[PDB]
Amino acid sequence: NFMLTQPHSVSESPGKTVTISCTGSSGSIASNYVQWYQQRPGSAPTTVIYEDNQRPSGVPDRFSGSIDSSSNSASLTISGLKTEDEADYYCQSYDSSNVVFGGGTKLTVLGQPKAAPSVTLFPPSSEELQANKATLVCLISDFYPGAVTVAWKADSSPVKAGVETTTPSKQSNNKYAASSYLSLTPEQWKSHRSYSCQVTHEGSTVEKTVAPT
Amino acid sequence: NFMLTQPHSVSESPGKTVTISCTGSSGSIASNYVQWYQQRPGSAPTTVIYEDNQRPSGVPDRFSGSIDSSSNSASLTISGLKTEDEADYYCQSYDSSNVVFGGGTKLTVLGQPKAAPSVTLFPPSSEELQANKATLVCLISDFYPGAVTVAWKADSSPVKAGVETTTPSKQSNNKYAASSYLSLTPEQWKSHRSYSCQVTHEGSTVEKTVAPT
Amino acid sequence: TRGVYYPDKVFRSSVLHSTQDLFLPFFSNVTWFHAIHVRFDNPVLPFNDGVYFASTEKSNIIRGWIFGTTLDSKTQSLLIVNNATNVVIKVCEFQFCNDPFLGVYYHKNNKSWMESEFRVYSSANNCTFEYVSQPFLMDLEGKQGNFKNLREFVFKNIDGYFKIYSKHTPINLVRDLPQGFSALEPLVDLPIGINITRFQTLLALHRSYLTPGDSSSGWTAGAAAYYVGYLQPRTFLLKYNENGTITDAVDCALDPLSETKCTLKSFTVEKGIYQTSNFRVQPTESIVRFPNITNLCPFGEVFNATRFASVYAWNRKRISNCVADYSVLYNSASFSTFKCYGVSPTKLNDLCFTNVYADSFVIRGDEVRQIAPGQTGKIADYNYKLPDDFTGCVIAWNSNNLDSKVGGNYNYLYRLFRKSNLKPFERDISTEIYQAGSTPCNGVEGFNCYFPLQSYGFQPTNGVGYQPYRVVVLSFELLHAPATVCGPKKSTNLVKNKCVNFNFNGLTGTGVLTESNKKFLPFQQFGRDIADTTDAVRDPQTLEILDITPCSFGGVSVITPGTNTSNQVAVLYQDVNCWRVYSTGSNVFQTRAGCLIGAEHVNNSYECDIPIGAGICASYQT
Amino acid sequence: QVQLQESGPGLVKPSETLSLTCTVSGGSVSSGGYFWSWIRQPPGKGLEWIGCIYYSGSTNYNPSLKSRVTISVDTSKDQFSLKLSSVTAADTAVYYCARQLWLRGRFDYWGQGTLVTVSSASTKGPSVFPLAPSSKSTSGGTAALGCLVKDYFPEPVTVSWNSGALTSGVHTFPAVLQSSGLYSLSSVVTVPSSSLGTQTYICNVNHKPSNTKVDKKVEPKSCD
Ligand SMILES: *[C@@H]1O[C@H](CO)[C@@H](O)[C@H](O)[C@H]1NC(C)=O
Repeated sequence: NFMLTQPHSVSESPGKTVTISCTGSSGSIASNYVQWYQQRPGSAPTTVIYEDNQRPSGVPDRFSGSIDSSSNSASLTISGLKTEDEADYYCQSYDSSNVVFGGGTKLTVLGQPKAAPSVTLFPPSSEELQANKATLVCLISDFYPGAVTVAWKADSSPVKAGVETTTPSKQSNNKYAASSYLSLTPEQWKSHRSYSCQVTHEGSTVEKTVAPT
Repeated sequence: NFMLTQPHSVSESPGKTVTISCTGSSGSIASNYVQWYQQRPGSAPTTVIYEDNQRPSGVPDRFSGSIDSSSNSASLTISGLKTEDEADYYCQSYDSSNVVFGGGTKLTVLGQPKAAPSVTLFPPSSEELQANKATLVCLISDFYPGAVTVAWKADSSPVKAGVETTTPSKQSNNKYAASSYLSLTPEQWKSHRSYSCQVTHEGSTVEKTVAPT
Repeated sequence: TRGVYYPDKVFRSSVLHSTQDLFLPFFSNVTWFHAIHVRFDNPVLPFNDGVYFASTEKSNIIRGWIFGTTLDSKTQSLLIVNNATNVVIKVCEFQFCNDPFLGVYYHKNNKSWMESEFRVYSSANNCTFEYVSQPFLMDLEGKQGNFKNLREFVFKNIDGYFKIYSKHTPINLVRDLPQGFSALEPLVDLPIGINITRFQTLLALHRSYLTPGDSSSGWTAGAAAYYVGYLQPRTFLLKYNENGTITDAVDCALDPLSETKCTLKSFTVEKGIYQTSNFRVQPTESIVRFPNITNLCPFGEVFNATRFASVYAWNRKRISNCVADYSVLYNSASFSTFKCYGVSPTKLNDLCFTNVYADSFVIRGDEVRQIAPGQTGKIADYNYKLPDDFTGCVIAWNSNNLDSKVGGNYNYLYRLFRKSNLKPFERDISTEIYQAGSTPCNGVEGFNCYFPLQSYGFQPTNGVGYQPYRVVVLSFELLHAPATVCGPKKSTNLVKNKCVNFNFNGLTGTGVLTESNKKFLPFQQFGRDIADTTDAVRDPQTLEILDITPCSFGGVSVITPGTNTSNQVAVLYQDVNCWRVYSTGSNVFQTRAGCLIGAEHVNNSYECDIPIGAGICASYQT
Repeated sequence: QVQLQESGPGLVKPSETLSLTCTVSGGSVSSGGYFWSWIRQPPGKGLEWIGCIYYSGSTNYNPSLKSRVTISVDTSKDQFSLKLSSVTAADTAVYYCARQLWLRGRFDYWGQGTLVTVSSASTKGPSVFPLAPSSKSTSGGTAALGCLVKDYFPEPVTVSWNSGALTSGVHTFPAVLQSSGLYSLSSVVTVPSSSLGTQTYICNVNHKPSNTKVDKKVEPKSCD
């Protein structure tokens, strides 16, 4: 059995070299070839180093590589890191008429403005009233640290059942976006006097309240 | 996702030294110690080296162990090999709420003269006639090496259907034993004039024949 | 050569293994009991450690025995009666009679024997263990001939486990106990779990028409005899053959001839000079003594502190005046590193230390592997260096629920740069800017001048190699001082003027405990003589000084002229000026090398065959 | 000292419940705070660790075989057992029970290797076939005779000559797979030809799983 072993996650400061090693289990690494791939999230992996020393067109010169057959391990040396280099890395092989891949090394690369956590809310309109559902939406945008402490505060007690939230994701303008939804019955939404979504951000809590009108 | 990798089979000439390496996959090897075991075939494994290099009572001084955190591997060194050292070798370490093991390094070591292939046969006696079975047994004992070819021969044509043979196994007096069985119906056993089991050993074919009497 | 059994269930073949168990001393003066009609002697014998029951049977006389403490329905007692139908073993508070017996009646009209009287116990109130064997039929006949069967039994009562070894050997001797060797094997283990100190034999009573009178006088006693031995704990050698049965045994306390085989670990002794021991008493009990400060050690707070100090300034806490229960330390199943150099974690419950030091800091995954004694890096060289002879070990575990917040926890600072290698067990707190070139760096932070302390990036979504791991370093010190911190082991009572092996504050030895008038300074704990052996014991439970008297102190030379050649040996005492000798003997001769017994002296001068010393020679003549 | 002896059937049906009971004698399960564990190993492959237990109810299991093992400690009987559910065809292995002196320490004392095989076929009784010697069965001044064991499954039979009185020249051949599922072996002995019709050689074949003990005599072949 031939399996390739690499570290799960290797991170380093930008501007300095980093070494990623891919080690075979039983068979030798000098036999056949190893191919390096860089997989950006949400996209197909692209070839970076092929035939253990060669780079395809469209790949920068920083991606160097060497083979240590005595240590039974491969290598992929990256110098002068960048934000675009933050992606998963894989090593290929061919033994016993079988292509064998690796676990995947996750390389994370190591001034951001403090944006005000704008809060937006939307009461359930009349469209869902005849559909026997009611959904309250909390909208959080333009925040540098992750605004995940979301509390659905009603007129009497905070609401926890039927509460779902979204993990922060990167925005276009170097920021983060998140959302929270509260699924309720139309009788429950109409019975309570008001609904407010309290989101705690860096200590401060910006709360927007809505009422059934 | 921690596993231990060792070579599947390492052999060496007697009188010299041999090094067996056990390498961890993801975690370090400098933590949670290591244990070495030797499993004689057909018996429970016994501890040989525990801790870094500690040895239990009843283990010879030749078994030396060492660790290497930089190479992420554990090494067991045997010097002055012997016949009794031919067994499977294992490396054992501890992880979070689980104990890990290895694939098992099979150590092979290494006089024996030629032996005359004595051949014995036994026709089906009267006990199996009423049981509607008939078995012809070929005996091959005291032969060297353990590689013989059994060719059952009837009065007309050689017999291949219903032919089963035993792989050679070590005898008490430093030799090998084997057997071959031919399951037949009582009707076809009495119809044929005679049955002979031809076994070719070191080129020579010693044949003994039996008849239904 | 009798009473030898298998003390362990481990199979041994062609290997002589020394055993220390309850064994029958060789040529012991065992008590003899006779029961001839012509003497129904049924006494109560003490049960010190073990009784070897030797008895020969020809008419099925002896049936069983009564085991207990008081045998008056006040303590738990064990009943063993072998009737003519089944075997009854019960553990109840039986009210045994003064003279228990089993009555068997004989009929003149028909030649048959049938037990009729069952007078053993009055009543039983509470029963714990009951054993009933399969039914069987015994003829129970009387024989006018000599003895035919011999029954040997070994009784042992250790930690509540009753192990009985039996063996049937046919003999034809009339009255004397047969010689030779026999091997005894276990057949059943009885978990009675009671204390037995007294026992009485239970025989069978026969009645017929030839014994007129009442019930108390109209009876006859069968021809039987039995012997009661004692199991003194002595070291022995047992010869385990290829069949697993002991064919012969070697004593080590009967004679100097026996002890010569004991030291050489062989059944054949050739000619030479051997030094086994002086007059030696085998140990019987065992004692352990530890300080009795039954207080839990505070390392449960160090492993669960609300916050941990940084790397360049690691907090160290002294642990003392408590018992260190390590069973909650190496069995937590939540840590990540327990490579303990030097001592072993299994021996941490036995060893005693002067003081325990527990360092603590927080380190990343990549640097938790370089806190071994001999290693290098940016942590072992600049931040925390262990000595090459370090005792104890580090303990690390994942800290993600604590010490991991979003945005990075930059509270900790490790020493990235330092002027020189760090000494072992040295803490460096210095914030002076390190320079590299020849440019002055008087407090500036320009080029070639960096802050020696570098912060750490600890994020909840960081890599596993950069996750913050809470590291606590236990260090043990062994100094010439009383051990205020010990394992959770307890301490038994203290015995005096008896050859008893001892366990004093982690020091284990065999000797005789005697009072010492020497004044001992409080700084020291153990006293060593010129011979570099243990002489003084602090005994922290009572804090009194005891002198360790060796069980064997003199020099004994055994002049053995072979084993098959002759069975007569001579004992030479080097420290005796001819008493503390094995035996007085005869032909006592005093030489320049010491006192020699068991050998004759002549005025002639022959060739030196077996040298003795200082020109003295001895030989085996007619 | 202390030793571990395993028990339990070696024949398990696939997708069923496995019950193995390791009994410890000569010691105490609760006393000492020792960790009792189970270790298995496929034939010709590496050792696999199943699970570990304490003297209390705390249990640790391997992540690969989780939600399938339930080990318990019976202090009254001084034994610890194992319960495997949904047994697959790859579970055929030698199972071991081993005491641990320390949680992450050596498995210092091991039990004897018991064979557990996963097969749908039930245990069948062996057929002991005597092998009658004749003139054609002798090669020189010595004669050969034996007993043939055929149509048995799955654990090899303990074959002894004259209740173990004859050991010299006895060659117990290892069993092999038959044409259809079953197994068969043989155990013969070389004897002088002058003791053919004078000394009666009786083979003793005992089958542990089928509880069958067949005593068969061997006689010289008679022409009919
Ligand atoms: C620390 O606290 C946890 C939870 O209360 C406990 O399980 C653990 O035993 C404690 N550590 C020590 C050393 O007692």
